[PDB]
Amino acid sequence: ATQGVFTLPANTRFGVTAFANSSGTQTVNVLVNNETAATFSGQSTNNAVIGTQVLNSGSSGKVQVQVSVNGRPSDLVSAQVILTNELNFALVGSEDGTDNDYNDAVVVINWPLG
Amino acid sequence: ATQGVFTLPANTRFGVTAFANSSGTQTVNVLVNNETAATFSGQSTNNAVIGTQVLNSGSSGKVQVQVSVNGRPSDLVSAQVILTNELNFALVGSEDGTDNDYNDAVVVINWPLG
Amino acid sequence: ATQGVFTLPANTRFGVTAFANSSGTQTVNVLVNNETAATFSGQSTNNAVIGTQVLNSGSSGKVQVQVSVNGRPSDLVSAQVILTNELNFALVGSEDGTDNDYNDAVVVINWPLG
Amino acid sequence: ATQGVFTLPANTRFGVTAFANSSGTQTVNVLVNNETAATFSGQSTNNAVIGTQVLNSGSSGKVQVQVSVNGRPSDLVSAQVILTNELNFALVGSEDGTDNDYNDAVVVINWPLG
Amino acid sequence: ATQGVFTLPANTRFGVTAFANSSGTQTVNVLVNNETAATFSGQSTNNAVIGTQVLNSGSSGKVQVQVSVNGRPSDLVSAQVILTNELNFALVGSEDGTDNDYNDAVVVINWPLG
Amino acid sequence: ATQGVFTLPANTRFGVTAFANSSGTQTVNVLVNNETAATFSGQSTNNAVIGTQVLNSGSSGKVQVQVSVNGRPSDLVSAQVILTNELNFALVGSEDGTDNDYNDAVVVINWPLG
Amino acid sequence: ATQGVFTLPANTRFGVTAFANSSGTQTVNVLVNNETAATFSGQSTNNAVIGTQVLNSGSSGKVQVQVSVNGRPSDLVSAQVILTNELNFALVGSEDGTDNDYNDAVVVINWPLG
Amino acid sequence: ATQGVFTLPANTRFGVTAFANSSGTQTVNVLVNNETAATFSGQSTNNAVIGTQVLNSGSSGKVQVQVSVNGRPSDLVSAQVILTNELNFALVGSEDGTDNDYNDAVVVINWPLG
Amino acid sequence: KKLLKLLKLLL
Amino acid sequence: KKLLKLLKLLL
Amino acid sequence: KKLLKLLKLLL
Amino acid sequence: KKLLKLLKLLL
Amino acid sequence: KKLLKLLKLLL
Amino acid sequence: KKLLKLLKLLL
Amino acid sequence: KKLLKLLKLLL
Amino acid sequence: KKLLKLLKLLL
Ligand SMILES: [Ca+2]
Ligand SMILES: [Ca+2]
Ligand SMILES: [Ca+2]
Ligand SMILES: [Ca+2]
Ligand SMILES: [Ca+2]
Ligand SMILES: [Ca+2]
Ligand SMILES: [Ca+2]
Ligand SMILES: [Ca+2]
Ligand SMILES: [Ca+2]
Ligand SMILES: [Ca+2]
Ligand SMILES: [Ca+2]
Ligand SMILES: [Ca+2]
Ligand SMILES: [Ca+2]
Ligand SMILES: [Ca+2]
Ligand SMILES: [Ca+2]
Ligand SMILES: [Ca+2]
Repeated sequence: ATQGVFTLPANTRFGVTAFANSSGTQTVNVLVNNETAATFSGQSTNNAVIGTQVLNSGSSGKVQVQVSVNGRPSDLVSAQVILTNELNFALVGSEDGTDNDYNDAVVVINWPLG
Repeated sequence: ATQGVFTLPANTRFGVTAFANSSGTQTVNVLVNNETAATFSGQSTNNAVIGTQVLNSGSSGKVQVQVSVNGRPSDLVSAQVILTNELNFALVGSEDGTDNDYNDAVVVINWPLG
Repeated sequence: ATQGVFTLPANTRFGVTAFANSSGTQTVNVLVNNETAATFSGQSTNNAVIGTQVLNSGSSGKVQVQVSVNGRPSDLVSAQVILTNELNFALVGSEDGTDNDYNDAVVVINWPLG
Repeated sequence: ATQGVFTLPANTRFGVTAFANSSGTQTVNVLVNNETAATFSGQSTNNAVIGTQVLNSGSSGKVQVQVSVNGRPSDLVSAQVILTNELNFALVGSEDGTDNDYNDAVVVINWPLG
Repeated sequence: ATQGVFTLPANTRFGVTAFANSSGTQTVNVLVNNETAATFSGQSTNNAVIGTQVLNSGSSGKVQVQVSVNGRPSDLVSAQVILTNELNFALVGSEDGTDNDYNDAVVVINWPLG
Repeated sequence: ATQGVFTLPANTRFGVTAFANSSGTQTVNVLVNNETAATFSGQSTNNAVIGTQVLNSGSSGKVQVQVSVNGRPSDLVSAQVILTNELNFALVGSEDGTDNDYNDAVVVINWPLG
Repeated sequence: ATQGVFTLPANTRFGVTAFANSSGTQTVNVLVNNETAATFSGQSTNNAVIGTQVLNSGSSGKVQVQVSVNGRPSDLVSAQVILTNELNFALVGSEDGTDNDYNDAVVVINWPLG
Repeated sequence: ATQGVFTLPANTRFGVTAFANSSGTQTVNVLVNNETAATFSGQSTNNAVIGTQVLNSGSSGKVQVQVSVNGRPSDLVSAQVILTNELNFALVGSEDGTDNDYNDAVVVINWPLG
Repeated sequence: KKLLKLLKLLL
Repeated sequence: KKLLKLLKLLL
Repeated sequence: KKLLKLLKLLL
Repeated sequence: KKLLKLLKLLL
Repeated sequence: KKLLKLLKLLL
Repeated sequence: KKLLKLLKLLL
Repeated sequence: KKLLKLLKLLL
Repeated sequence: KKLLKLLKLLL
């Protein structure tokens, strides 16, 4: 199944934050309406924040997270969870190798803000 | 029901990251072994990271997140989500007032690391 | 925080299924547009299905689950989870006593159908 | 990533329930310790329960859900969610065709029971 | 050894294509079941296609290529190559003179088609 | 293994001819020295020649055949065969779908010419 | 594409011979009608014959060559060539490493015998 | 056309292996640069290996195979096949009588080695 | 559990 | 409703 | 024949 | 923001 | 870690 | 060779 | 086989 | 090119 794609309410600010846990340098691309809106890159094996940003979901509300290492797409896992019918988390894990810890880049999208 | 309490595997490194979305200064306390293991404090209405750190889950794995604003405890909502039976997110929202956006301090715990 | 309330797309068919795990007879009420749309009652300590049915989410999409035992409201916990940006689960647990297993009535709402 | 595999606490009763939403006849296999422990089969486009059962996770705690339609494996999506650090849901959607509603067989695993 | 004879599956369509690389006019005769099925004639020193056609291998599958220049038979070389146990090439070269480039008429037979 | 790459004698004329056997429009790219030297495009289910051309293998002798359909690379199979130590055929088949007849574009390279 | 699979005439004796050119110990398995009919094992960097054997193609004529080193399947390349429409060679190369010489185990099948 | 002559890369090790399938004793002569480098002799109707050796192609790369039975040269068929532009087979069949099975001595040359 | 059921289990 | 398998069979 | 395309052209 | 509290104090 | 993956293969 | 690939990484 | 050529030599 | 027949006539 497709992973890393989320439909947000339109014209809504959201946070996006990426953590790294891998020897490989992670490149996280955040697309809004199928166009790159942010790119994070960094390397850490200790959960360092390689990027955090506030974006707007725009007219489509379509947000997609992609992860690559050395130009190779990582395998993604994702889900969205809603607490008390209002607080939203869109969650992404990614695997760049063979150990299947799926934490090599971890991306958390949260809304609403403010 | 109790919120903000999570049983992790014991003596395991985990990430904890707190975001702020409120006029009030947020104080996030993370308890391990029922003792304060980290405290984050900050103020943002733009989802700024007020703290991110690697902690150890300790001898029982019990991790508790508390949030307060000017000494008053915030009301918490939480859940844990597991992707591909491996990747763990422990999620906390909190409300310091009356609008019930539950984003005033947002806390994300993730494991495994590395 | 409020629990057991979910915003569905309006006028949309959804499944609702209730399971019982308690000595007490559980009464599950499902409200659509603040009015009772279905009521399930039964007793089981073996997770028996006490009701399953297709309902319609109504003009506002607002769906609320209530649980009571001996006329006393049970304490609720809830969340919504979305898989591959399309498959929705709205999940409720409830506690009628002191052991805090929160399974005394378990309610699962799922959509889309068909 | 692997989907439909869940590690439960050992020697623990759990419920497993399957709903069908497809023209195709759904076959749901539930494996415990890599051996078939239950099989449900049925057809419905209206979320009918094709099976519900109580199983024991056994010494390994490994539970795997498989879904097939006339022998062809369906594509699975899954996640586990934990409420108030105690109430567990292991959720599975499955797609047998091309429309990607992933509801063709919906499987819910819940624990604890009793 | 006999050259330019190939056993195809019976009653099967095949392509036959002839190229010319000689001062002399090439006459390529394609026999099926020992009877002429096609004759190509042309002159080129630039590998021009002097014939390309689809034929049927007939009741025995026996296909034979003969090449002559002004009535004199050319010396032939041939082989059949099968890729991934399914894609067949039957190859013929021919020499009408003394330089032994064996390209004076080059014939490629290929099957299956469609 | 890599397929569709051939080392020709350097600075040598060779013929390249492509046949189509598919519902999809075939695009054949012929690279010499890692730069496109010819592109053929056409559609046939009857082995029509979609391109034939004379090229020079250049200083390196490296010739590569690529096949795509609607921008998607086809799976290639290839080999080279030499008759009487002089007459060379470089052979390519390609599969654009699922039936594995590997004839969807068939490419034959031959040398020497003249 | 599938490699190392050949359709022989039914009920026909054939030879199969394997050569080794690698630091790794090669295990060559020859299947007839999908059942192991011969296994060769040995180590050489000088093209030593690690096995030669006469087999019968049986009623199916299906012969498959597999190669592994320390339990890891090698990548195969293969083709069949027919000389004077009667003498058959089924050829296999295999690569157990990164230099892509594809000679690590070389397997030659020839028929007819006698 | 000349058969059994092959141009190898210079100064390259190659394997040469001969099999016998005839009532007659086969004599295989392998010439490098027009000088005998190996001679095999034997008799088998069961595809026995009558010789296998490693030779060097020398500065000229010219290799020639000749087959005689009771002093009478056999009729030869031959071809060279290259897989993944790297693995080379030079193949010879020979006929010492009238049945034209061309297997009476079968010679396989392969390179590279090592 | 009701006290009667608890007493059945305990006793 | 396996319309792709139906199309394959009919066309 | 690429029936995925025809089918979506369908519906 | 506690603006409601402020307005209640002021008015 | 590329280095570690090959070390595990070797040892 | 087993080890010459490791050596290539280290060197 | 040598039978036929023996027979031709002989007869 | 086949010249010998014609060249023979020349002579
Ligand atoms: Ca990893
Ligand atoms: Ca990792
Ligand atoms: Ca608030
Ligand atoms: Ca807020
Ligand atoms: Ca309870
Ligand atoms: Ca209970
Ligand atoms: Ca579906
Ligand atoms: Ca469906
Ligand atoms: Ca010529
Ligand atoms: Ca010529
Ligand atoms: Ca095809
Ligand atoms: Ca085709
Ligand atoms: Ca190798
Ligand atoms: Ca090797
Ligand atoms: Ca013979
Ligand atoms: Ca013989």
